[PDB]
Amino acid sequence: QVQLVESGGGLAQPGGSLRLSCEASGFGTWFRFDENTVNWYRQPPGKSREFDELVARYPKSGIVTYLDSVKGRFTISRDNAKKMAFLQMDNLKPEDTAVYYCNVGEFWGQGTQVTISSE
Amino acid sequence: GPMNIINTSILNLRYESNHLIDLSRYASKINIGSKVNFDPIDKNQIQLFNLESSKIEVILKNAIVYNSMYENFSTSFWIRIPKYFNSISLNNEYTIINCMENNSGWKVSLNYGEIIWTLQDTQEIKQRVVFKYSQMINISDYINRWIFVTITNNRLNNSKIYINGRLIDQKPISNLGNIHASNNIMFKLDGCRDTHRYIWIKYFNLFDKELNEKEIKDLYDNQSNSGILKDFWGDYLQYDKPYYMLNLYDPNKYVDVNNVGIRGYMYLKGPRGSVMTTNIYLNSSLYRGAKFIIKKYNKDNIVRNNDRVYINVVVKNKEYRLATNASQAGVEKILSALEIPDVGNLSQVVVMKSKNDQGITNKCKMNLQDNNGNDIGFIGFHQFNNIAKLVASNWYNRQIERSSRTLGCSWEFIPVDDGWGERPL
Repeated sequence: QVQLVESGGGLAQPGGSLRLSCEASGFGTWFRFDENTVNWYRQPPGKSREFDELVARYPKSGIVTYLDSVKGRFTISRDNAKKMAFLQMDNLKPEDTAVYYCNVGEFWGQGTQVTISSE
Repeated sequence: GPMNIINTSILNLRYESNHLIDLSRYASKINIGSKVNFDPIDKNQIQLFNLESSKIEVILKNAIVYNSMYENFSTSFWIRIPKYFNSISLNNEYTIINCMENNSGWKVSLNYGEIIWTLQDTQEIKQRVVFKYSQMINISDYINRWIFVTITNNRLNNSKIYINGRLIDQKPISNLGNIHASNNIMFKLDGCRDTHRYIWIKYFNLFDKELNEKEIKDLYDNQSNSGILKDFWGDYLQYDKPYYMLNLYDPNKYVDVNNVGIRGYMYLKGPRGSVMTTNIYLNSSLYRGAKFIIKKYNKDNIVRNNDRVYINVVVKNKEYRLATNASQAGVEKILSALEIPDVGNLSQVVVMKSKNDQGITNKCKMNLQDNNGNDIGFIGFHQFNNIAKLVASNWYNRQIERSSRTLGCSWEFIPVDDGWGERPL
């Protein structure tokens, strides 16, 4: 009866931008959102989840790390009172096409498709 | 407190009165970059990232800059290394502690499943000593868990690496001539291709002699801080923190509840299941089963040896109380998850244990008692027909004394940690 629900993905053009969002709901009082790390992962097209890439990580320490290919283009953030996480994705490239997942602690969103259409 | 050999060590990097400094007689200067994380619960625990400003530099006093053909020396520290999860880490040796400059000196480096010591003279004669650990393993003693590293160097014979107070490997260094190390020591991930890689490190020391095995074992015991309970990763066990349970006697099961209330019971359910990334890791899933939460019966949230406690259990997003009716003939007392307001006169107070009165350590963590300090028994399990029900039993208490071996009452508390990520099952 707990869930991570993702939104904000879909289709975009190269050079364009999207913002993914993720919301943690239903969690009992034992669950402290502020104590949990928020991650965004993505699954490369044509590969299984074993090929998942860690796109961005925002731990409680606040020291953020990014996948090399998205440095300077993507920005991760979090809202502890709203129990939300965000992935701002700028200057998109065809190779950014993937299913993206929000991960908070040991909990996961279902995945959101992002598709970047070339010219 | 700290051992004499620590108090007289030539570099003794510790957190003191709100800063990380050298406690040695030499008081070497420490420069700390802007992206170094100090664990708020235990500020001696230092996290270093794959970022340029995540570094600590020691400016060695001239008197202890290594320049010799004969002087023996050693280093000790604890390290916690997150599980490798990207194929980019497979064949990627990266330095983490650097005292190698202009082709001579020493360094500690890491690679996939490896801790490496490198020593080199001014003629560039080199020796390497390595500790290897696997990521293809059900339950690892090493992956993402605090381990104690000790490296000793005897200029007339061998360099040795120890892990957790025990000798792993050794290699001859007697062919090495003059070793002239760096004027500085840089703690920094250097040449790591995994942009998310980090390490935790604590209690770094340098010694101007070859530590013997007794000294190393003593350092290990002392720095283990055995009066404080630990979680699976080796951090301090805490109150009000969700832990997944792992029974060391039967690791291939997780804790579940058939039904809540005194008519239901806690049991180990299997199989636990695995997590895998081909060619990178294959392990038991750790984040499984009903979470235990440790509840106060000191204001710092750290769980200490002999602390009396209640155990809460999370079932279907709700907290319940571990309890039992101990008034029956059977020595094994089946544990149930009760509605907290409805526990009544049932037995529920648990004494947390890390070691006994003589200082001997044991993995049996939970000794259930009545309300007047009388033993009911350590919490473990017992097979009833086909069902491994959670149980409190004084048989355990009698076994703890005679032998040091793993028992049904041996548990690990596993909190969710950045160095061990699992895809959802």
